[PDB]
Amino acid sequence: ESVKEFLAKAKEEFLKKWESPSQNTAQLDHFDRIKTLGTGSFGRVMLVKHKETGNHYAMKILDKQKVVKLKQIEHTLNEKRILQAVNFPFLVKLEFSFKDNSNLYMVMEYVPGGEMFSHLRRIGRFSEPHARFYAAQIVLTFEYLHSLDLIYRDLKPENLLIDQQGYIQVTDFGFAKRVKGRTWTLCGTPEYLAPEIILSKGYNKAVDWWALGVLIYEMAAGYPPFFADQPIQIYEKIVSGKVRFPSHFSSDLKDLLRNLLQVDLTKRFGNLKNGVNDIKNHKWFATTDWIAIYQRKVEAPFIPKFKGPGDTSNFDDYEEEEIRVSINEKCGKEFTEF
Ligand SMILES: NC[C@@H](C(=O)N/N=C/c1ccc(O)c(Br)c1)c1cccc(Cl)c1
Repeated sequence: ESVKEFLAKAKEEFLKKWESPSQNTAQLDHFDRIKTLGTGSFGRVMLVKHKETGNHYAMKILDKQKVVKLKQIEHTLNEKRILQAVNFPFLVKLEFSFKDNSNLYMVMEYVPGGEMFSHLRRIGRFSEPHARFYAAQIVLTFEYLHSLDLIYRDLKPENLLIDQQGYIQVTDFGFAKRVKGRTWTLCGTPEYLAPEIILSKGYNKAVDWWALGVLIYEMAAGYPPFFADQPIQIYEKIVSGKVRFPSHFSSDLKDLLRNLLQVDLTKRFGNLKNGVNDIKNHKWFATTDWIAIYQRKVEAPFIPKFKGPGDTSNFDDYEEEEIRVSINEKCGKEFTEF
């Protein structure tokens, strides 16, 4: 009943913000530009510093014209509307949002520890306890999101930041969507796509549980279970129902992975009558204190090294390009609700 009441309150609070989203809560000239932290085909993520408080933030800047051209309008509206409405210990917080003549802006908490992707590639692979610590946080985060009728749709190491306590902060909600029932958009990242996405089916939250299987495999092995030069070759492996496990994987890990990487979505853990409890009660998680993880009381396997809230040493170097704001409004109608 404790979990039920928790999720009931979580949904109440989410829906109130969902129905009345915040808008226009800062402006660009409140911030100093520090560094480019990431890029995409229609925007960039910057480290910025607020000029009055001195606080650092990560500012995602999306070019409205490129969002229109790449048919990402709905996805960008989803992203901001969801982010401003959610609240969970392992989700990055949206602090401000605004738009101008050219761009959309989401100003988020800055996590100086960097992406799990970098740490995993540096270390090689995580031990099972280390992978399990991160996996437990994703399980709880998906329990939360799915209870709000939200599908995340982009789980992968690049989207998981490691905070000062060594815990996960999920970011990059660009494909997240509120869905009752099924949805159809082809989106995600190839190595992490469930078979039903590849096969152009109507799909549901089970795709997130498939992606968790991919993530756990990748964390524990050091490479993803389905890999190839061309996406088509990846997709053939995904739909085949065949995966090879390293000998060092425990029996419990292999068993959990066969049930998450279940090609038949009607038999996949997380999508059965017992829902998330088939995962939480699996033997691989027998040592996990779910409440202690939620309360951030478990000592983390790994604390990223950084010097302070402005340190960027865990992020990569990108060309520093101008961020121009047109003298004239672009695509105003399309982004009215942002
Ligand atoms: N990796 C690529 C990704 C990215 O860099 N996201 N970073 C988010 C972030 C949030 C909060 C933070 O505290 C930190 Br630090 C980083 C991306 C880049 C450009 C456009 C788009 Cl749509 C997505």
